[PDB]
Amino acid sequence: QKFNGLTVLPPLLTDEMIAQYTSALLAGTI
Amino acid sequence: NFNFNGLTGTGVLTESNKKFLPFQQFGRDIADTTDAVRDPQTLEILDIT
Ligand SMILES: *[C@@H]1O[C@H](CO)[C@@H](O[C@@H]2O[C@H](CO)[C@@H](O)[C@H](O)[C@H]2NC(C)=O)[C@H](O)[C@H]1NC(C)=O
Repeated sequence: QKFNGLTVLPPLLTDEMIAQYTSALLAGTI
Repeated sequence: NFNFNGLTGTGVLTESNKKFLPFQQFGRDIADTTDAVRDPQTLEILDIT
């Protein structure tokens, strides 16, 4: 969205779903 | 392809809530690029994107 060609591509794994992965990682070991 | 007193460049023009000083003409961001220009006839605050 920047002026001079510089674009930032959002990550494939969004902050919400990676939180789900974390909760999964906690859930198994707890 | 706006040209506000010699500034050739491309970008959308929309009214912005910014308020310049009476002498101030141009708006710049942290990256030192134009993002706010004042109309030289009907003095107003416009956003460049
Ligand atoms: C530059 O000239 C224009 C000529 O239009 C001025 O625009 C007028 O501004 C007054 C301000 O009250 C309005 O009442 C008029 O209706 C405007 N004109 C038209 C045709 O609508 C403008 O103010 C001038 N600016 C400077 C800095 O001199």
